[PDB]
Amino acid sequence: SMRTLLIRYILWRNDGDPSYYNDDFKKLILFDELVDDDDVCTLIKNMRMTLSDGPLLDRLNQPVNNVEDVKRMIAISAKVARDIGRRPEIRWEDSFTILFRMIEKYFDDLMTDLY
Amino acid sequence: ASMRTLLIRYILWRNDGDPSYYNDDFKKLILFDELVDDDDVCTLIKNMRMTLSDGPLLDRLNQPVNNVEDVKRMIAISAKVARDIGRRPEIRWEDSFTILFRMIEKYFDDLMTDLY
Repeated sequence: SMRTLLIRYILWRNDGDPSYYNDDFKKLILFDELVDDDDVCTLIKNMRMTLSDGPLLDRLNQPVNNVEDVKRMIAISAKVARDIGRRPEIRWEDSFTILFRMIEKYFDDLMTDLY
Repeated sequence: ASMRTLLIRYILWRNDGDPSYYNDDFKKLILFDELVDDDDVCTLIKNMRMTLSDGPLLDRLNQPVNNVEDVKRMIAISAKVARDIGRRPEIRWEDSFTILFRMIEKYFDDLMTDLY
């Protein structure tokens, strides 16, 4: 389940808790190269995020046409999740709804690329 | 501590049973399983009219959520339902967690008091 893997991965990028580290995350961390750290606060402002939002990727109005675009969206989710801080108000369910709507069609292409 | 992150991690682990995703943070949550009989679970699943692409749809159960003890039952139902529906990729966890957190978030403070 790419749903299960990606939820676990983003939540771990958010809290950085080493007791929730998993080897399954290693190939996902490599996608970080697709996003510059210095653009993160720009991506956050473009998604008009409040303190109670996770990544709201649909608000970037960037197309998802292929597996490379999925990797970028995962990378944006990871770095945003990283920089917004370990905060209880974050409505992760809304963030994952948006993410999976945008990328689920390419789950097949993603699993081929990972494995 | 985010009850959202703990509970997502906990239910996903009750769904796949993957021992590399076990965490000690789950021990106190496992004890809530006593609030739900294994024999009732298939009945709760049928009542929620769940398809293969549904996680727990707790709002369909017509059960009351008025205190922290009721939250513990809802978490326990989530766990045993997540357990019995199988490790299937089509499960729309985001919809399931939306319903769960809508139902229980107001009691997060009472929950964290009971856990700690």
